[PDB]
Amino acid sequence: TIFQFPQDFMWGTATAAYQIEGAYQEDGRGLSIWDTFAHTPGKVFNGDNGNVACDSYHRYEEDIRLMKELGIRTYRFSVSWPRIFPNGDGEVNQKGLDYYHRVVDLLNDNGIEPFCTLYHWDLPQALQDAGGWGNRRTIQAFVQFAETMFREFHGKIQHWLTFNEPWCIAFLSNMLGVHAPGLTNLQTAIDVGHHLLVAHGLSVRRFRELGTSGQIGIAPNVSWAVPYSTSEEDKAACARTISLHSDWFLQPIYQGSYPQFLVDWFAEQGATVPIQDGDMDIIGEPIDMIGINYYSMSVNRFNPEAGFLQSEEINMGLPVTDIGWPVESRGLYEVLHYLQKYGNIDIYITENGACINDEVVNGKVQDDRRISYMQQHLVQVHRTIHDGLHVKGYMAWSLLDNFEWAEGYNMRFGMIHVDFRTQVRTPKQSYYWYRNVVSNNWLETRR
Amino acid sequence: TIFQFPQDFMWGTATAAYQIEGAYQEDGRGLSIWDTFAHTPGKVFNGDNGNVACDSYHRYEEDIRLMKELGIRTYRFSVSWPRIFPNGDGEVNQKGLDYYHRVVDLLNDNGIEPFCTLYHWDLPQALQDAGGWGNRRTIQAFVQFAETMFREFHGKIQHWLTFNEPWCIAFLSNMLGVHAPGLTNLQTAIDVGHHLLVAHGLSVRRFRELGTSGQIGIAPNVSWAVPYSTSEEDKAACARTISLHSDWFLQPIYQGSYPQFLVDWFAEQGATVPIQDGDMDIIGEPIDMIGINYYSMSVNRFNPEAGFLQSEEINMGLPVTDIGWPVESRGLYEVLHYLQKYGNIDIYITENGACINDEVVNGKVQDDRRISYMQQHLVQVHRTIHDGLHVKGYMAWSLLDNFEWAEGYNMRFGMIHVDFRTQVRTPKQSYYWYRNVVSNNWLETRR
Amino acid sequence: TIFQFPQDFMWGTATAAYQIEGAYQEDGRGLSIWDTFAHTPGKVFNGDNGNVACDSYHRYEEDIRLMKELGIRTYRFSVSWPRIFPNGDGEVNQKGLDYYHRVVDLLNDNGIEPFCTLYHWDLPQALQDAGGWGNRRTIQAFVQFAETMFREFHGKIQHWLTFNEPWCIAFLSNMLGVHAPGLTNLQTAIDVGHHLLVAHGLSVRRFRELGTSGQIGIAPNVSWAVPYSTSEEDKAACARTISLHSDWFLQPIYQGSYPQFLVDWFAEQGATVPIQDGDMDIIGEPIDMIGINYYSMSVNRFNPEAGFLQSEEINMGLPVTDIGWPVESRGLYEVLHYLQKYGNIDIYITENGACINDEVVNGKVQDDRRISYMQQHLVQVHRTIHDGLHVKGYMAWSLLDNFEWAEGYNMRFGMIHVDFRTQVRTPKQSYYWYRNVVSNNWLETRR
Amino acid sequence: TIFQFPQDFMWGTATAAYQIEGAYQEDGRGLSIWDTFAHTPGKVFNGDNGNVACDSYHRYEEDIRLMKELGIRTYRFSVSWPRIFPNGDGEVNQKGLDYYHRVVDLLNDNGIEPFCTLYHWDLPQALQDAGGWGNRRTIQAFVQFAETMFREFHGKIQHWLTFNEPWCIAFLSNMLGVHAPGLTNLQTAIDVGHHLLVAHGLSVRRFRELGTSGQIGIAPNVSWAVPYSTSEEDKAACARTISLHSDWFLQPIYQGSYPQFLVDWFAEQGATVPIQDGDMDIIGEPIDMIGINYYSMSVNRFNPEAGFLQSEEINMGLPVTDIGWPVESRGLYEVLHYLQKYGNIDIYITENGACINDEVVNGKVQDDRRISYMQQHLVQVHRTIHDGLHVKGYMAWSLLDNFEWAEGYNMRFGMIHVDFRTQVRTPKQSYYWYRNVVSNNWLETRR
Ligand SMILES: O=[N+]([O-])c1ccc(O[C@@H]2O[C@H](CO)[C@@H](O)[C@H](O)[C@H]2F)c([N+](=O)[O-])c1
Ligand SMILES: O=[N+]([O-])c1ccc(O[C@@H]2O[C@H](CO)[C@@H](O)[C@H](O)[C@H]2F)c([N+](=O)[O-])c1
Ligand SMILES: O=[N+]([O-])c1ccc(O[C@@H]2O[C@H](CO)[C@@H](O)[C@H](O)[C@H]2F)c([N+](=O)[O-])c1
Ligand SMILES: O=[N+]([O-])c1ccc(O[C@@H]2O[C@H](CO)[C@@H](O)[C@H](O)[C@H]2F)c([N+](=O)[O-])c1
Ligand SMILES: *[C@H]1O[C@H](CO)[C@@H](O)[C@H](O)[C@H]1F
Ligand SMILES: *[C@H]1O[C@H](CO)[C@@H](O)[C@H](O)[C@H]1F
Ligand SMILES: *[C@H]1O[C@H](CO)[C@@H](O)[C@H](O)[C@H]1F
Ligand SMILES: *[C@H]1O[C@H](CO)[C@@H](O)[C@H](O)[C@H]1F
Repeated sequence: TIFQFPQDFMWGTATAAYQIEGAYQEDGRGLSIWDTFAHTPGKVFNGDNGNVACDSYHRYEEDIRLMKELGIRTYRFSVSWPRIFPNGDGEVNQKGLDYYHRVVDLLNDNGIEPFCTLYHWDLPQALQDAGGWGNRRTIQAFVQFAETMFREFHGKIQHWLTFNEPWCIAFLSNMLGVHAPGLTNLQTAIDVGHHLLVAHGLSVRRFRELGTSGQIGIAPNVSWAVPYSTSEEDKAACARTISLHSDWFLQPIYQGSYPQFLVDWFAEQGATVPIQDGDMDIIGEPIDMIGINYYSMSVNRFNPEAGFLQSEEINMGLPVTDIGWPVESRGLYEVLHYLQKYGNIDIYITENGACINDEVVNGKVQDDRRISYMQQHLVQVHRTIHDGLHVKGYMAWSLLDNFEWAEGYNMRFGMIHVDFRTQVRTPKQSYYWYRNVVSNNWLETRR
Repeated sequence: TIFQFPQDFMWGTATAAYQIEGAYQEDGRGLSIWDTFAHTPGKVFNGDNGNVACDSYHRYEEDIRLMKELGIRTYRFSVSWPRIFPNGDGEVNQKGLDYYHRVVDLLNDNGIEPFCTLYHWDLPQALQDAGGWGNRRTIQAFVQFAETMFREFHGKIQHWLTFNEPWCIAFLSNMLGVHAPGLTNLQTAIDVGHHLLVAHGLSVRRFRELGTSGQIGIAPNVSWAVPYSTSEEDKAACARTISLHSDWFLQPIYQGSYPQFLVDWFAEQGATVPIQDGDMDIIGEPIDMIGINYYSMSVNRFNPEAGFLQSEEINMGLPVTDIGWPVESRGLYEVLHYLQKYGNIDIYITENGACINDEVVNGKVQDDRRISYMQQHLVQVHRTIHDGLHVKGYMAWSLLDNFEWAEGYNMRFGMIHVDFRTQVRTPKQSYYWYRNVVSNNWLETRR
Repeated sequence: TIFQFPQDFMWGTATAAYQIEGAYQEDGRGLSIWDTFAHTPGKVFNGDNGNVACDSYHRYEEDIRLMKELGIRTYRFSVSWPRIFPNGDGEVNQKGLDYYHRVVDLLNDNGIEPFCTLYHWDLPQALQDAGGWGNRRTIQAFVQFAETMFREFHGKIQHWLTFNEPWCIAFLSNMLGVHAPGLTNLQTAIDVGHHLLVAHGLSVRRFRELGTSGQIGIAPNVSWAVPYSTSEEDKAACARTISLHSDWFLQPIYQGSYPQFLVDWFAEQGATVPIQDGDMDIIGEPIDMIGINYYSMSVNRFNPEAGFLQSEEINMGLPVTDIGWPVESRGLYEVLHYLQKYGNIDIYITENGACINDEVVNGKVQDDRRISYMQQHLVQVHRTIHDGLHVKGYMAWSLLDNFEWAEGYNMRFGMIHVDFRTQVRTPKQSYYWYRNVVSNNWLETRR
Repeated sequence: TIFQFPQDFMWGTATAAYQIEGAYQEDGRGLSIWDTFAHTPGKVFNGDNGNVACDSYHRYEEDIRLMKELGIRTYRFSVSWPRIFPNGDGEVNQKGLDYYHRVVDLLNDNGIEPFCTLYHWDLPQALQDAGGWGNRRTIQAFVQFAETMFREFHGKIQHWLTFNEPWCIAFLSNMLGVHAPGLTNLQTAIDVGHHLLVAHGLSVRRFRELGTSGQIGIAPNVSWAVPYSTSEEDKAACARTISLHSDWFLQPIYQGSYPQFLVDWFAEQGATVPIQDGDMDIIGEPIDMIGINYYSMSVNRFNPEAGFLQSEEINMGLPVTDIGWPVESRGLYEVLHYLQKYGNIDIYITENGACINDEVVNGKVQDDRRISYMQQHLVQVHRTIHDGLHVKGYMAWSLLDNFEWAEGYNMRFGMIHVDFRTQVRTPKQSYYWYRNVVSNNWLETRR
């Protein structure tokens, strides 16, 4: 079947600073909570870390030349906060700013629109030392960071995102302890989530006050769970799973309150949202779009022993990618329609991709399963657009094989293979497949 | 995840006469419409036919020994009508009856319950010569065939099905011309469908009058289509696709009328159901269960040019089996719940399986994709039972690689590989996987 | 180096009933706790069980022909208690006795000395229903079982063992829950251990009173741990690890008391040995030899969080077999010298072998790592004999690939490969290597 | 298990001049006894020699760039005596000095601490012509060589070793004839050993008098033998084996006498140590640390026919590296504790590695057995540190595949593969494994 995309559909790829850049000590870069985390034995597989990574601090010109031949129109990347403010400090590091000017000017030179993520998880350790996100002073620190970027790159960047995946920053990181700073305390995860939201609202307010160029949003990762039974309990468990990812952050922003179930759920667990006067108004600051990050879908049932959400995922026997995630693309269609409760808002898919670990064989990377994955999910994108939803663009995750957080370098998401021994880039078969789709601006599924 | 099945859950496998038996001219067997069809150039791939097939006319003792070591409780097979009545004639062939007594006694000897399909597509050619199913005299001919079987095998067979897949017999065979007798006429397909239904009702009536042992039903193949858009037209197109397979046959049987939309749809195309006084009452004869035959699911949209149902299937990019069908097991869960409109009736899954063409390599058939397929679909079966639906059993399609109708021998569905050059059986890896599940009476999905 | 063994050194192989026999419901066999355990979802990998196994209930004549061409002098096997007393009942099953007469007469016919293990873990479920080993009535039940065997096979069997691996029966099974009946209660594991010992003493007493032919002992599995540090705590942790396997059972038998440290350790955990008047005298019944079961060695340190013995094993980086055990044969030499605290007693190595999962390739099983393993351990055997220790024989574990308890059939220990789909035996390369050693009665290590 | 190393633990790699440098005739280099030896038919396998080798005389900048990306803190190398004094002559060769200034300045430029071995076996042939090490005039010649180096490289080198492996220089070379100059005379081996020791003491005395920068020691290779029996004779044989490597050189240095047993043993063989007045005082000159060179461990027994030490090694069946040595890392732990008889002295492991002959395949060297070897031995290092022993650093043997003395180029020890046809370096998989360990400063053993 032929799937023709809109003329002005925005095709891109996405990375994050700590996952690709390397040069973790170079040019006065301070340490982030992820440096600290990855430098701690037992936290990241094999003790991998983002010292070096893809060395994109030095190799960005090649990366941009490769993405320019991909025929892509955006590039989503994030800013290393501790390159700009090494202690989250108000003491600016000009060399850090100079790096992003080099990147952004190259992008703009190549007709590729920067899509800037300000926060992709690298809180300066200095700020974490004071309580980092659980401390409201970090709010003010973020707003200065954001403001500095808005002022420096005014007119060079037209698409901004405050935070990438608040659910991970808050709950995966501070309740489940899986990501830096690796805490396991409900109240702290709720505190972090709330303060992210206030810092987000204040940054969007500053954006507006400054008259900064472009449009600004936030990029939640988005859950989809479907009940095993037709029971009310299984239905409830899926609602909790879905809502904590998206609604818990999106209902404040759009509708001015946290999801009351969940507030009630967490209250049963003795945790309350630290809401201060004025906070909810700040958080409801109008935004221009959202980014949605999507990989997977699950079938869940109520289980009292299944974690703090008491929602158990059933292994339905589906095939899985090389990191263990089932592929079921309908979940993207379902959650995009779900999110229309907030209106027909502008949505960019700011992360979608698969861990497929194929290496270079006879000079190429025959990653047919990544093509298959992307094909399936791009059909759903077309499908939602054709239902009239304002889905504006799609960013493949990831340009490059990179540091996959707690999995280290073992789990490859790139459309370009990186040999971490040599730093040699080898575009995979999915890169050429994707080059054709973005260039043609249509997709064909064939037998 | 562990999926524990009911204590009295009925595990089996399924074949059909013309697909396995061979000996097509032996012991006075008359020709069927499928002999004729497969003997016609251009109808079946490579000119394959069911002369010989798996030679199960001669090798049934081995087949039963193999299925007995599978640990199975039923075996679904069909009766070759032209072995019993070579001209559909009232002139019985005792040698034909003797074959099925040999099979049935062996099954019963082995503690394996016969599950008898009377009609699995092999209408005597003699009857087709007079109009075959479009001629009401074929109704009377079928009822005598059914009656003969009820009388002969009374007390040896406790599970009966009148017809396997009426949609195929009627629409695939007489509208789309794909299966014998290969006609392309809407009115004839509707005539055939109606007369099958009357012949079904009359046979169930005779069953009851005779006091034959056991329970009797009918085994539709079951469609599931889900709309591409949220549009009313796409929704309509899926409704037509779903209903022609199941409702068109099941609404007469259960509720006493054909689906009125569809009646109206076909009337626009100038075809009317040849309903005679008393017909609908006959068809509404109470039955004890149904068999459901399921493989696949589709995403459809309205398309004026997409065949007589104007319903186009979208290639969504899903992986497909070796015959080209996508695997999406949720469709089984969905259609089973759909069918509850007729009440919580007893349902056996009387056909589910995958075309996976792996051959013997180092003495085994490493058909991991067939295991994967079956795993997925057995989860859904468990899922519906746990929703309280009366799903009573599951028959894997197929015991043996066999004659796959218009595809010939090219398309292998068996859990046991058959080398058609030698007739050597080699149980595939899925056979041993299935032996464990049926024996344990639980399934585990693992990473 | 050449290693010449004593003229009268006893070479053999070893199996256990539930691991090889199959026919779990045949001839009135009752269910054991391992039938129950393996039939419980989640207990054994893949839901494997010992229904069928190697089908040695039917195929014992082939097995004996194969072991007879191995040139072996003993065969260690165990008696399925529930074949003899299906409810542990006093109601004898003659068909069960007849099986072991068939096996034993064949062995004796072939000049192969039976080495009979009475208890290799298959307690009748009927007895477990009353508390099984935690209930002193099971003591009396075992003594009748033992007595029945002594009386029936008097003069046909000259080597007897009461219990195989008391540590597993007691602590692995009732404290760690890993083996049937899968309990996790210190007091119950101590109760079980104590009652095994009383049942052992009473059986040896009956043996003597009856004048039964031959010699009788018990076959502990034997731990060896060596401390990571030179610290007193690490030394203590290794002492606990070593002593619970051997001394906890051997000090009662030889010296008339339980190891006082350990008694004190378990008392801190609120568990006491249920010692009744007369018990310790019973347990100290003189025995003729012991069997030692050995696989592996560990380097341990004190760790408060490392289980009920607070003894942590360090992964020292050694290569491991396919079940994950490091090979360090010196541990056999060390523990044999350790056990001289009980005097220079007669010791048979009644189990030593490796899980090496090589399959049949070009008609053979090239299990070089199993040869390597056995070579290393047979050097140590020679080494202890040459130090003057009365090590009398060696039984390779196992004749056949078999049901490896909680690992199921996945973990192969056999010197003969069994295809569980066909039951075809294929002697591995280690079988022919071993045939040469036992026949020559010397070993050569070569570069 | 995680094994965290001390913050200031010194990671390195090690080479020797004649094994890597090549340019054997360049820049006025005189011939050494190893040039002569390797140029003699029958002495070195295949007639390989150290003309050319790794050509590190020319390629040192690449080697240093590679070791700098390894993240290493030291580099142990040796000085070619005949580059500096071609006839061992007092006539200095400035071009020879200039080479080591180029190397050392590059190392220092790269933040890599030189660890200088003065004598790694390349005695000028001119000196051997006069009796070479058996002649006391060679003592004086060495002290001038050492003094020249101390004076030239003062302040550029902070770690010095006088002699690498005195046991090899003396006994392997002059008793067993295996290494240059290939003599077989006990008295000459004892003479050589004694004179090495005097030359060592005098050089350390000069070091002190000059006020040279850094610390100075000597680097014995270290034997470990464990007795086959518990017999006094086997115990004696192991004591001789252990002591001739270490104690025979270390007891003079630390305690002021040769091991009296051994003195007595050699006296029975008619050889006496040529001790002159003042000699033992000279040899007892205080040193700052020792280097320990370790590969392997053995199980030995007394055998009258087993060489001049009458100590036979038993092939215990252990797997071996590609040069034929068994790997048993506990020997490192054992001998380090053994050496505490001299006090808790500072010990660097100045050579540990494995001959693993894997070549480049698909662009990499998959030397998993070298990683396994190093893993095992680094656990023991951690283990001794944690026992409180002052083990200060670890140098992998070897940076590069090189000339392995009598084995020639056939036996590869490198962490970087060298194609001797092209001189192309290819870092092996162990190089990247090691880069991670040294950089993280911890090791993890995993299943
Ligand atoms: O420059 N400033 O003085 C300043 C102060 C507080 C600022 O922000 C304030 O920071 C507090 C924590 O210190 C938070 O509790 C308040 O919610 C936030 F409005 C900002 N800002 O966000 O733009 C700026
Ligand atoms: O034996 N008979 O005389 C006889 C006749 C008509 C019979 O059946 C009749 O057959 C007609 C066609 O010939 C159909 O039109 C009728 O619907 C059917 F009742 C049956 N029967 O179905 O049992 C039996
Ligand atoms: O036949 N009998 O009457 C009989 C009774 C108790 C017997 O044994 C007794 O059994 C008791 C449990 O019922 C245990 O508490 C005693 O320790 C045991 F001596 C035996 N026996 O072991 O030979 C035989
Ligand atoms: O420069 N010198 O005149 C000189 C002489 C002898 C020297 O050393 C002497 O050499 C003798 C052999 O010629 C040895 O027998 C003596 O043991 C050694 F002290 C040294 N030195 O070692 O520094 C220097
Ligand atoms: C979205 O998911 C990918 C894959 O897990 C991560 O690598 C990104 O950092 C995250 F934003
Ligand atoms: C159900 O489907 C299978 C596969 O197409 C056919 O072979 C059977 O005959 C049909 F009843
Ligand atoms: C000794 O160990 C082996 C291997 O785990 C088991 O299979 C035997 O049953 C046990 F007695
Ligand atoms: C230590 O051993 C290695 C391997 O045999 C040699 O190559 C070195 O030169 C020696 F110092």
